[PDB]
Amino acid sequence: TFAKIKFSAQIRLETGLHIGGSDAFAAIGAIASPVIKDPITNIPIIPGSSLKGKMRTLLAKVYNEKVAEKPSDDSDILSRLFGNSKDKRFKMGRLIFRDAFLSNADELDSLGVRSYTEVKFENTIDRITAEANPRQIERAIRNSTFDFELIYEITDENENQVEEDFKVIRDGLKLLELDYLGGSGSRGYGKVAFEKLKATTVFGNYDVKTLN
Amino acid sequence: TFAKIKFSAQIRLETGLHIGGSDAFAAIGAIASPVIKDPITNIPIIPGSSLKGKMRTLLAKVYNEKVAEKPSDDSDILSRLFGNSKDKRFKMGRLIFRDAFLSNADELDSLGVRSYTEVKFENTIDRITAEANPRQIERAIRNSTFDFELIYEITDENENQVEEDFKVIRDGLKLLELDYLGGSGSRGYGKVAFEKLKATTVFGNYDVKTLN
Amino acid sequence: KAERAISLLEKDNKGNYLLTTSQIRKLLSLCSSLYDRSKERKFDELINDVSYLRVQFVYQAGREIAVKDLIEKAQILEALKEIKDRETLQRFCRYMEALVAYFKFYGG
Amino acid sequence: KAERAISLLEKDNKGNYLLTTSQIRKLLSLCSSLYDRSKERKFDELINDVSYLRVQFVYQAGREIAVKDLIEKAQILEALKEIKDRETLQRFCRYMEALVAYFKFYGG
Amino acid sequence: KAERAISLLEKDNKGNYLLTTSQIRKLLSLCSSLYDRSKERKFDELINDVSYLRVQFVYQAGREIAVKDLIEKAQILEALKEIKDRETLQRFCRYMEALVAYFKFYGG
RNA sequence: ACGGAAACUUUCGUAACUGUUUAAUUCUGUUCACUUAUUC
RNA sequence: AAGUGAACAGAAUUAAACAGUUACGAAA
Repeated sequence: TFAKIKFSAQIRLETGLHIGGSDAFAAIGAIASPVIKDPITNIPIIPGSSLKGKMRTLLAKVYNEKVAEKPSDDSDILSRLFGNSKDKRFKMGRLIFRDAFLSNADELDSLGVRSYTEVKFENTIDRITAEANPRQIERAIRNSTFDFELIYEITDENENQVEEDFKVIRDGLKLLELDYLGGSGSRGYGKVAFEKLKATTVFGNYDVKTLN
Repeated sequence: TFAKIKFSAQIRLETGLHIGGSDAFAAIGAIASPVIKDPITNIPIIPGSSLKGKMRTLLAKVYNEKVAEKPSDDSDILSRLFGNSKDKRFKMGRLIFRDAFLSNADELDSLGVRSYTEVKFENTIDRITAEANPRQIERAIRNSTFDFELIYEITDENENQVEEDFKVIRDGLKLLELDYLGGSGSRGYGKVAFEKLKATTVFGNYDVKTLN
Repeated sequence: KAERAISLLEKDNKGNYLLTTSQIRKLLSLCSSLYDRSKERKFDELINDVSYLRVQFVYQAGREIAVKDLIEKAQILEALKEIKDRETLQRFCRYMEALVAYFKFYGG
Repeated sequence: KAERAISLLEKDNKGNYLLTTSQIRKLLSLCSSLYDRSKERKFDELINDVSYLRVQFVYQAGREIAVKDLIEKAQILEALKEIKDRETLQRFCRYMEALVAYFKFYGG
Repeated sequence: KAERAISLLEKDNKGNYLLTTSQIRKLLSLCSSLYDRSKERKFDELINDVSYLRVQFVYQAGREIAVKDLIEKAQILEALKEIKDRETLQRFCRYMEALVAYFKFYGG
C-alpha cells in the first residue's frame, strides 16, 4: 500500500568541486565566492537543490519526445518524479532528497590535513596581452564522501509500474557520475561517484527487490 | 475517567527547512522569503498549523478505504483524532499541538553564531539560456531542539479504544520523520526527527504504560 | 533624520548608477540583524558584534569605488563613535533605511 | 476630501487593473494602526513610527509600476509634510480610506 | 580593539606602501581558518595548529624587511602568549581584521 | 398632607467544528598565476 | 629584488488572493 523505500548511498567525490554559496554573506573570510557550509559547524555541506536541478536536466534530454522550453513541462514519464506546476492530476513529487553531510571526518584527521577549504590560484589571459585580472577561486577537499539518503514512496495506485521507476533512478544516478556537479565544473571539478548503492525498507510495507 | 496525557518530545531538525511567514508585513527586510518568528523577541518559532495539517495528510492515505474528496470527510478511524466539521456525533478532537519555541538558546550562544536565520541563494534555468531570475530564499539553523507537547485527553466513554489509538499516534510521528515538514521541502530541506519520545501524566487519572 | 537624507543622497555625480541593492547586501545584513536583537537583551552583553560592525564599513570601502563616495558624504563613520547606549543605537538603525529606500527612488 | 477621490482615481490609463488588495497589504498596515493609537497618548511621544511611515511610501515606490503612478496623482508625499499636529494627522488617516473604496468599485 | 588600530597603523614612514595583498596571502589564511574551527570542538584538542601559528611569525618574519616592521608595531607576538582559552582566542581573531581593512583605507 | 405610595428587562451562554503560503527551480555562461632568464 | 585592484547581464516570477453545515433556546 504505502511504503517508504530508502536508497542509502555514499556520494564519493573523485575530484574537488566548487559550489557558489551565499555571496556577500559569510564571517571572517568572504573572498572569491565563499562556499556555503554549515550554519553551526564548519564542515562544508552540499545543498540538495543542486541535486534536483542537475539530475532532472540530464534526464529530460534522453527520455523525452519533445524539446522542452520551460520547467514543469517536459514529456510525462518524468513529470511525476519531480513535479508539475500545470497538471492538476498530481502536484507533489515522489522523490525526496536530503542535504548530505560529510561523514568522512571520523578518519580525515588521521591522514594529516590542514583545512577544509583552500584557495586555488586560477586566472585568465587576454591573448593580446599578458596576465590580466588575476582572479582566484576556493575549492573543497578531495576524496570525500557524503551520507546521502533518497526517500522514495508510492501512492498506492502507483504500483503497477514500480519496476519501471527503478530503472530510471538507477540510470539517472549512474549518468551523473560522468558529469560535473555544482558550479563552474567545466575545468574538471565535479564528476561524482555514487558508492554503495543499496536499498532498504524503513516503514516495512513492500518487499526488497533491488540491491545493487 | 478524564485524564490529560502529555506526550513531551524534542523535535530535532536534522536539516534546515523553510516556513513561509507573513510576507509584506514585517520591516524593510520583507523580501528573500520572510520566515515567521516571535512577535516580541527574535527567536524563530514554528507554527502549529503546519503540523496538524501535515500529520493528518500522511495519515489519511494508508489507514483508509476511500479517496478523500474534501477535508473533514475521510474514513472514520482517524476523523475523531483531528476533528470533523460535517459530523453530528463528535466535534472536538483529541489531539492538541503547541507552537514550539527554539529552546536551544542555552548553548547556541556559546558557539558564537551570526544570526538565527541565514539567506540562501538559488536560481533556475529556462532550458534555453544561462542564469535567469536570481532569486533568494531564507532557511533556519541545523540541529535545533523544540519543546513539543502533545495534549491528549479522553472523553471517559472512549475508554475501550485507548491501546488502539496509541499505535496510530506512534505510527504518525515515525512516518513524519521520513517526510519534509514546512515548505519548499522537495529539494531536501525538511525531514524532522523526534528525539526523546516519552509520556507523562499531569492531571493524574490514568496509569503510565506506554513510553517509546 | 529623514528630511536631510533626500537631498544629500540625490546630490552625486554622473547619472546611471551601476550599483544595485543586491551588491551591498553584506554591510546591510548586520544592521538589520542587530536592531531586532538589541531590543531584547541589554547592550553591554553583545560586545563581539559592535566592534565587528565597524569593520564592514572599512573593509568594503577599499574594494569598490561606489562605496567610498557614499560613506564620506553621508558621514557613516562619525555616527559609529557617538553611539554608546542601547537607545542611541536604535536611532542609527532607522537612519540606515533612508540610504536604501531613497537610493532606488530615482533609478535602482 | 472625499469628493475629489471619485474623479482623480478613476482617470487612469489602460483598463484591467492587475493590482489587487493583497499586494498592497504592506503600506496599508501602518495607516490603520496609527489613527487608533495617536488618540491615547500625545503626538510628541511617538517619534519612531512617524519617520518610518514615510519610508514605506519610498521603498515600495521603485519596485512596482502600479505604485509610482498612484502616489504622484494622489499627492501622498505632499501631505506628509503639512501634518505636524495630532488633530491634523487624523484627517490624513481618513483620506487614505477613500483611495481604496473607489478602487474596488470599478474592478478589484 | 578597533579604536587604537586606526591611528597606530596610519603612523608609519614613507608613503606608497610596496607591501600589497600578494605577499600577505600566507599568514592571513591560518587566522581565518582558526576562528571558525575553534568554535566547534574544544581548544585542548587542536594542538597541531596553535603551535604552528607562532612559527609563521618567526620563520617568515626574517625573509623580508617589510614584515618585521609591522609585527613589532602591532604587537602580534605578545598576544600569542596571553591567549590560552577558547574565548580568549576568539578576541585575537577579530583584531587581525584591523590590520587588513584599515590598511586599504588610505591606499591598498 | 401629591394618580401618588410599593418594583434589577433579570437568570441563561468560548462567534464555534475541519485546513502544510505553497506547487515549478544547478549563483554560474567565457577563463594557462605570467612575458623575459647558461649555480658558475 | 620584478604593474598583481574576479570582469560583465537578469535583483525573485507565472496559478490560486473567505470556500460551507447556520442563527432570541424555555417564564410574565
